[PDB]
Amino acid sequence: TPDIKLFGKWSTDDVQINDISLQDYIAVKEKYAKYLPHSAGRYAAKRFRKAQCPIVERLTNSMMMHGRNNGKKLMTVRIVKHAFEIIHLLTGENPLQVLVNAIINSGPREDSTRIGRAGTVRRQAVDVSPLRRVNQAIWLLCTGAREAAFRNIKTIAECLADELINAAKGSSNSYAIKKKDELERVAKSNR
Amino acid sequence: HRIRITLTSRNVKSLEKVCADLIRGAKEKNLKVKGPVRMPTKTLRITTRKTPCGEGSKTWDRFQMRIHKRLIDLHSPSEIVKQITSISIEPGVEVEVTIA
Amino acid sequence: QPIKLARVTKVLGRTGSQGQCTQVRVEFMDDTSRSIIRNVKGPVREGDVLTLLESEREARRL
Amino acid sequence: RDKLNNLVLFDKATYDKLCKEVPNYKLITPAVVSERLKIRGSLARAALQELLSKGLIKLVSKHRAQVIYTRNTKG
Amino acid sequence: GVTVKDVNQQEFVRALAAFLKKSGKLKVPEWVDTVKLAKHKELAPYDENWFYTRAASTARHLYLRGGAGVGSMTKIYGGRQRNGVMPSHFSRGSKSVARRVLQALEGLKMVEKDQDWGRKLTPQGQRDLDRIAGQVAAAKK
Amino acid sequence: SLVIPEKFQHILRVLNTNIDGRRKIAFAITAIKGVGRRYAHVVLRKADIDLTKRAGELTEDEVERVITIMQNPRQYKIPDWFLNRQKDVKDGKYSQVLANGLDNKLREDLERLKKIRAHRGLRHFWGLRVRGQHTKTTGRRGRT
Amino acid sequence: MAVQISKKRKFVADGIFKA
Amino acid sequence: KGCEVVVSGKLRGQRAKSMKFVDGLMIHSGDPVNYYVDTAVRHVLLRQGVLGIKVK
Amino acid sequence: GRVRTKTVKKAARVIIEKYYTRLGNDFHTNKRVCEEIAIIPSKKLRNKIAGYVTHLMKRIQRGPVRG
Amino acid sequence: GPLQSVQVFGRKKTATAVAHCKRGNGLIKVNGRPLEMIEPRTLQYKLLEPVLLLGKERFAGVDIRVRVKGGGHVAQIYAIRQSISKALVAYYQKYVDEASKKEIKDILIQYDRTLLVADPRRCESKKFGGPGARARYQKSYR
RNA sequence: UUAAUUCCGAUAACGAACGAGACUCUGGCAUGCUAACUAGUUACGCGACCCCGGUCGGCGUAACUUCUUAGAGGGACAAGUGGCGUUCAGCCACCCGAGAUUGAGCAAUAACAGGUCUGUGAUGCCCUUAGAUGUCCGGGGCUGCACGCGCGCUACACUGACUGGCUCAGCGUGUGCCUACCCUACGCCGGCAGGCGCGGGUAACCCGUUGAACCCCAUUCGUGAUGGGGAUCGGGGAUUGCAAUUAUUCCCCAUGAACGAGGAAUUCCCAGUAAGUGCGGGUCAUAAGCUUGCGUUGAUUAAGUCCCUGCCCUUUGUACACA
Repeated sequence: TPDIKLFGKWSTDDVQINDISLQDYIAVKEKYAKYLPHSAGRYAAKRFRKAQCPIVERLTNSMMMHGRNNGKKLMTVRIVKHAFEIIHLLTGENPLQVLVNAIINSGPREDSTRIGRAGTVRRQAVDVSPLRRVNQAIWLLCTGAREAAFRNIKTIAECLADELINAAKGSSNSYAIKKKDELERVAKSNR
Repeated sequence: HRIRITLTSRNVKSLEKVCADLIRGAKEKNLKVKGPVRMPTKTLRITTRKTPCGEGSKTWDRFQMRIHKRLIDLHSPSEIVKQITSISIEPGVEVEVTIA
Repeated sequence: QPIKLARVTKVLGRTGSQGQCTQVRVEFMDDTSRSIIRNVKGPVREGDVLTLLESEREARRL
Repeated sequence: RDKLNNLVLFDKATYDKLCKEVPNYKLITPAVVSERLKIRGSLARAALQELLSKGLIKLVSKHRAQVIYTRNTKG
Repeated sequence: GVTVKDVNQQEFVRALAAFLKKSGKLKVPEWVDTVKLAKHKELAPYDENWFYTRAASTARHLYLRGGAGVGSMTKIYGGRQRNGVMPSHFSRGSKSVARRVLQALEGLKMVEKDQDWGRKLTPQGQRDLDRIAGQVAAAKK
Repeated sequence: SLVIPEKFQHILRVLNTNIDGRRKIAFAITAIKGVGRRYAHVVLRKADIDLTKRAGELTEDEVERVITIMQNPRQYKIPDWFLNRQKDVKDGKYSQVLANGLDNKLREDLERLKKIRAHRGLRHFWGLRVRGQHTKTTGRRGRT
Repeated sequence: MAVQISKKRKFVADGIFKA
Repeated sequence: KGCEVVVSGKLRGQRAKSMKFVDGLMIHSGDPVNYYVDTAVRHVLLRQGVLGIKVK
Repeated sequence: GRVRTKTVKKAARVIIEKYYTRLGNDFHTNKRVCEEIAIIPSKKLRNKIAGYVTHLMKRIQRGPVRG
Repeated sequence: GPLQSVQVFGRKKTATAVAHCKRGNGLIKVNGRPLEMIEPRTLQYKLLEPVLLLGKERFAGVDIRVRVKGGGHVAQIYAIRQSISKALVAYYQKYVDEASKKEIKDILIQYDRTLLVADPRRCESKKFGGPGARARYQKSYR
C-alpha cells in the first residue's frame, strides 16, 4: 500500500480537529497517521516532542497504570484495537473522530492554583495550555475506563468504548466531563 | 606439526608486546603462523563492604581484575620456535606451549 | 458570556508559590489590537493559543 | 448492601428475551447480555456460540479476553 | 509444496495430536487420570487427552531442534512455581511424563535413541510431520 | 440443553454437606472438609461423569456412584500417595478421612500429644504457633 | 599438572604469593 | 615535585594530635594519582602507643 | 553546560598568538595544526582547544578581541 | 546471472537481526517461517512496514533470509523490520540505480527514522543503596 | 553566566597552585584496518523429507570476516545555519549525524572526643591467668511473647486466576592448600523430592545455541471473600548432616484465616529512568522473603521555583572565643 496507511482497519483521511487550540498539539492526520500506536519512543527526551506522539499512542501509554499494568503496551494496544471496533459498532462513524472529539470535550480551559503575594498565599484561577488540555483529557478518560471496569463484568475495552462515546458527545455522564466541570466550578469559586 | 602457544597476562600492552614479538619471530624464521586469536577477557569481580565495623552508611567497594588471552598456532618442528619462545620473556606475560 | 480565543505573543517569566504559572502577554485573535497579561498553567509555548472564559480580568506584571 | 444473583441456567421467558432482543442489539458481547438478562458469563458465551452456529448473530472478531458480535444485516 | 515451518504451529500440534489419536495406539501409561504435569503446576490438565498433545509437542520439538534428551524436555516444559507468600521461581517439568512420551515415540517408528544422547526424528517421523504440515496449510487455504 | 431442566436440584445434602447445584461439579463436591480441588477432580474423573455439567443437572444414581468412589479410595485404584490420611498411628490403614471423621482424628491427635505431654501438645495447649515460628512480632489478631 | 588449577585461581594464587 | 609527611597519634601527652608537613605541589583526585603520587602508611612502637605515619 | 575552563581558553589564546598564520575558519585543518604544534596529552582536550581556536579566530576578523 | 549477495544487520536493544539479500523472486523468511508467522502477531504491521510502504514491485526481484539472536520479543521484531529495510537500501545502491536508493531512503526515513538508524539506548548499570539504577531503598526517620 | 570560585566582564591588582574540569573504566558508531578448526557466515558436495524449488543446530572441506571475540586507530568540538545575550561569557531552536548532557571510579583545606579494642600476631593501661574470663567436649541459648517501632514479601482480582500450546536474554561460577566438599549432559526406576548407571569439563572446548519469567494464542471461571488470598494446621513421603524435637530444606493430599486498596503521617524517582518480570554472585554441608550484579517489557509527569525542609554565602549586631 504505497497509497494511505489505515490504523489496522480505521481510515485517517477526512478526520478534521474542528477546535483550533488542540490542532497544533494533536498529531493524527497525513504524517502522524500510522498502522500502530506501539512505536519506539524518544518523545520524553525534550519538552514539546510529547505533543507530536500519535494521540492513539498517547491513549495507549496512559491506559496502563497501577503497578500490575506497567510495561504491558502489547496488552494495552489490543484493548485500544478492541475498543475501536466497539465505538465503531455502537456509534457507526469513524473511531478516530470519536477519540479526537472525546479528548477536545474532556480538556479543561480554566483551573485554580496557589499564586504569589508569598507573604501568605492565594488560590487564583489560570488558563491551561493546549498541551496540558490534551494531557489532562487523556489521563481523566483513562482513569474513567479503569475506575468503571474495576469489579464489574463490563470488560475494559467496552468500558473505554462507553467513556469515549459519552465524552465525544459531551455527555455529563462521562467521569472525564464530571471532573472537568468540577475543576471549572472551583475555578469560578475563586475568580 | 601443530604447536600452540597460549599467551595470558593481566597487562594488555605487555601481552601485545610479547604477541607481536613471537609473530615477528615466526615470520623471520619462515614458518606458517595462525594470527593471535583474541579469546574473550575474564573479569574477576569481588564487591566488598568498605567499613571494617558495621556503623557507617551502606557503601560498597567494587574490586575488578581483568585477565587477557591470545593463542598463536604454528606448523613447524618443536626446537626452532623453542629458541624463539625462549627469547623475549617479560615479568608480566605467562606462556604455555603444547605440541599436537 | 462568549469564550474568546487569544494568541500568546511572548513568555515573560514564571510565578506562583512553587513556580507553577507562565506570565505571558496574550493578544486577542478576534480584535488585532487588545493585548493583556495572564497567568498560564501547564507547559505553554510562544506562538500557541488560549480559550479565555472572561476577556477582561488581567494578571499583575510582577 | 447489594448482591447480584445472576442465573446459572436459562428460564423459558429469559430464553424468549434472549433470542428476540439480542438479534437487534448493534453490540452483542457476553458482558452486555449478562448485564441485560442476568446470566453467568459461561452461559452467556455458550448461548452466543449457540446463536452464531444456528445463524442469527453476526460475529466481528473474537479473542481469549474479548469475544464481540453484532446484529445480522437486514437489507 | 510446504513444510512444517510454513504453517501456524497453534493449529499444527492439535492436527498432529488428533492424527496420532486417529491411530489411537500410543502405548499410553496407567496413571494418566491421576497425575499432575509439574510440581510447579497445581491441578491436573483441564483436557483429558493431554498425553497425545504432549507426544505431538515433543515430536515437533525434536523435529525443529533434535538431539534433545528428557532433561531438555523438562527445561522446555517449565514455568513459574509461585511459592505462595514467597516470590515465584522457575521450576522444571515432571521427568516421568517426558521420558514415557519419548519411549512411546521410540516403540513407534518416529524417534531413535541418538548417539551423543537424546532422541533424533527418524525419516518416517519427519515424513508424517511434513505431510500433516501440508494437510494443515491446505486446510487453512 | 441450556434451559434449567426438570428436577434441577438447587440444594444437595450428602455426608452432612451443603453442595449448591449452581456450582460446577469439580468445585461443587469440593465444599466439604476433607475434599479439596485435586481430590474432587481425580474422583469425578474416576466416576464416568462429564465435568462440563452443573452440580444439579446430574441424577441421584450419578450422585451415589461419585459418593461411593469418594469413600472407596483403593477399591477403584487411587494410589497410597494421594490419601489425606496415610498410615494412621492407631489403625495403620491408608485411607482418606472426611468432615466429622477428620474433626475426630485431628482433635484426638493434638489431645494425644497434649496427654503424652510432647512439646507440640504443650505449644498447642499454651496457645502459641506449633512449627517453630517467631512469635516476638507475629500472631496478635488471634491473641488480642 | 594433575591438580590443574584454572587461570582465575592460578593468577589469584600468584597474587596472594606476592602479598 | 612536592612531598607530605603526616605523623599522627599520642603527641605531647594523652590526647592524640596530627602534625602535617607539606612543601611544593601535591595532587589528590583522578587517575594520575596512580602513577605520579607514591604513598607509604606505617606504624611505629612508642611507649604511649602506636604513632601512625603517612608519607606522600 | 558547555563552559570551557581556563585550561582550554588560555591554551587557545597562546596557540593563536604564536601560530596565527596557520590556523583558519575550518575546524578540522586547525585540529590537525594544534595536534602537531602543541604536545597536548589527550584527544578530548585537543578537540576542545581546536574548537575554541576556530571560534576566537572566527571573531578576530569582526574586530575587538580583548584577551 | 552472477553473484548479487549482501548481508546487512539491524539492532534495536541487545537483540540483532541479519538479512541475506540476493537475486531471485520475492521471498522474505525469518528463521524459516514467513513474516505472517513471527510472534507476537499483535506486531504484524510493524514487520509489514517496509513491504506496505515500498510495495511488492521493489521487493519481487530479490529474496531475503533473516536470522535473529539476543534480546526479547519486541526487540527482535524491531531488529528484523530494521534488517530487511537496511539490506534493501544497501542492495539498491550496490547493484542498481543510485536514484533508486535515494528514492527508497527518502520514503523510509521520512515515514520513520528507526528503519535505518538504531536506537542507541542500553540498560543502565545498578549501584548499591537502591533496587534499580536511580530508585533508592526506603530511609526511615524516628 | 555555569553542573561548578565554570568562565566573561568590572577591576589596585597581575600571574599561579589543590578541589572542579581534565584523567581512568564502561555505554553506543565503523559493509575501513590486523586476525581467527576453542566464533561464525556465504557457497559447495553428500544425506533426510514436502510438491526445479522449500527447510535442515544432518554431515564434510573452498572462499571469507557481515554476524561473535579483543587489539589499534578514527569519531563530537557548541563544530555548521538562525535568533536572544553589555552582543562578551554563553543560552535557545534547527540541519547533517551512530552519539548534540551515557553511567560510575577518584576526590581539596579542615573538623567530629562519630563508628570499630567482636577484622587484625595493629596496640598503651587496667583486669584475669590452673576450681581460669584461656583451651576442648556434652547440653541449652541467641528463634523465648499481653505490647510498641524499622527494612522487606504476598495480596486484595477480569488489564485477573487456571490448564494447555507457542516463542525470545544478558552478567556470571564450576573439581577447592589445610578443604572433606564442583557444574552437570545422557539413560532406566519413581507421581513428586530423589535414586542407580556410565561420560564431558580446571573451560569461547563440557552443562550450552544457557529452549527464564513477563508476555503472546486458545479452553475453563463470572463479581460470590469466589477457581482471589495462601497465613495457621494434621498426616505421610524424600534429601543434607554426627544429630532437625523447638517443625533445616524439599514433595503430596488435607486445612481455606484477616485482607473490598489501607487514618495521622510519610519514602524514592524524571528516559531504556519508575515499575513489573524473572536470572547469576556472596552467605552455602543443608541455603533466599536479604543484598549485590544482569538482561526482559517499558510509561505518566517536568525543563521550573525558593512556598515547605535543609545547607552555603554577603551585609549587620555582639559584653560570646572550652565560641
